[PDB]
Amino acid sequence: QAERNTEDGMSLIQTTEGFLQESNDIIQRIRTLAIQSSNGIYTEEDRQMIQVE
Amino acid sequence: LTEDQKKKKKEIMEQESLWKNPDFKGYNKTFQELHQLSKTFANNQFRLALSNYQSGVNTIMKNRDWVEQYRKEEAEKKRLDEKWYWQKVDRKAREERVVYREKMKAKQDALNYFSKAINHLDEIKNPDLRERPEFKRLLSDVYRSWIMAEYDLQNLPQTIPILELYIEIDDNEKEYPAHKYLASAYSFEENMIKKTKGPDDMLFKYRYKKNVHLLRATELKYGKDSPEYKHIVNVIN
Amino acid sequence: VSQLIDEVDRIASQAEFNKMNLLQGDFARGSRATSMWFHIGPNMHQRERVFIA
Amino acid sequence: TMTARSLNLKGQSGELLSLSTADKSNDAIGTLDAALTRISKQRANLGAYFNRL
Amino acid sequence: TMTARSLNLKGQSGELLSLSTADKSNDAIGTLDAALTRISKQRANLGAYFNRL
Repeated sequence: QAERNTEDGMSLIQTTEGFLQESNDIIQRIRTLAIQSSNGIYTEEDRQMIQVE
Repeated sequence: LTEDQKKKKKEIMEQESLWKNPDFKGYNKTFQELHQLSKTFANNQFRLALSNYQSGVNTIMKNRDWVEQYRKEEAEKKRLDEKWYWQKVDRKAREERVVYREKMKAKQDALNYFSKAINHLDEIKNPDLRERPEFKRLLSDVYRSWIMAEYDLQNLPQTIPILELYIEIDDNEKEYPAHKYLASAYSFEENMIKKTKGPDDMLFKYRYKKNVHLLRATELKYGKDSPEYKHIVNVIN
Repeated sequence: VSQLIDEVDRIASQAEFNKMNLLQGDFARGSRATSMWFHIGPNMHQRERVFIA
Repeated sequence: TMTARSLNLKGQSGELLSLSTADKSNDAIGTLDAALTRISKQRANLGAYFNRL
Repeated sequence: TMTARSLNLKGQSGELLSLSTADKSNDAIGTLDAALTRISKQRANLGAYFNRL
């Protein structure tokens, strides 16, 4: 049963991790968008469109 | 002059000093008098409220020192690609941006601190304590720095609810700068309606409030039925 | 010549790119100071200078 | 984790319909590295944890 | 969206067989920029929406 407990823990951890892959892929996408936003000739109107995303 | 005009002259100068842009002697004086009051008050939530307010002004004071240092460091750079008029114009404008953007962040941090000072004052529930001269002065000083932090960055519409809360406290309504800033901020809002072709009800609302505080500032500094009072009344009527 | 002079003032006035006016007196500031800041590298402090009038 | 896991910068310089703006572009970029760094390495903790199990 | 999404100008000064005319040409041009701008940005929001899904 202790072995089972160890394994059930693995599933919790993997579930948690999957939500973190989603979350980190999000940051990487935000970073891509942040770089575009940091372009001083990229306009305020266009920056609003990026901020939607 | 009359005894009241001499008294008035003294008071207007003290009020102009009260609203002076912050510096190191005024910072010391302002916090020393605010330190006097919280001492007598002996209230942990007021103690915290003052701690947060002072941290807010410290953000502003640290920024003012940064702004001189930044401009200094830029002035001391040799700029080889700045031989044409447009090149100097660009680099000047970019300097103003970094100063403005950093001042904007310093203002936002300072207002988070002022908001915390107010949130702690909100926790003083006893009406016998809220009516204390100690309580009212700090709440006034928090609002004043909040007004000034926004004013310096041209965020005039935002200054109105804070100026209005300010003048409701312990005879602040008799302060000439408070009415001058209200009148100026209302004037801005009137102009916004005229430029954006907004509704007439708001045009007249803002115009009315400009004229009320214009006339009241005039009355307070020059006196009722003075050549200056009579003039503003005749323009409004 | 007179029309050529006016034509210059008109070129300067209406010469837009991406709805930005690149020649008339909207520099160094208009309603906002937004002008030609370029972000050339992937990180900040990788920028270049453009004005013209 | 939640959006307040990092300096959760909202909006961007210019005219907005919100009451918030991002901070110094260079720090905003640094912030996204901080966000990614803090969360990605936490995944490493779960990764390492899985290996423990 | 519908035709009344922008200032829906029809006809033009002079003799017509309709009972409507366009307004100041310069503003009519500005209006069509508004029309095109408003819809493209709405598409951009949907575009961004697709990426969310």
